[PDB]
Amino acid sequence: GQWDRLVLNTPSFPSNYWDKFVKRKVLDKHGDIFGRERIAELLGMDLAS
Amino acid sequence: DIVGSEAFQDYVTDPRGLISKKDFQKAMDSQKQFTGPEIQFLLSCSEA
Repeated sequence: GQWDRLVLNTPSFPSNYWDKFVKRKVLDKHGDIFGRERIAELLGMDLAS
Repeated sequence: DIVGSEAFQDYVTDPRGLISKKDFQKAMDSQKQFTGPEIQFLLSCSEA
């Protein structure tokens, strides 16, 4: 569990797996409650970009 | 439930633990627990 925190900010997290929008779905699910910008920083993605 | 919410605890500014009226409105609106018409009723019931 501690080791899995390394790929959260990487831009190649959904590699070697069918889905590539998992970060987008996580953002759309948890942003309204835990802070959209906070989740964006946690997942290493830019909503403006 | 809102006391344990980080999105409202961060908005809490007073060292004594007090939360400004406007800040407490914005906290509800961010957490989306209560809708707009309900916001005013909660404001009224709050200890002005």
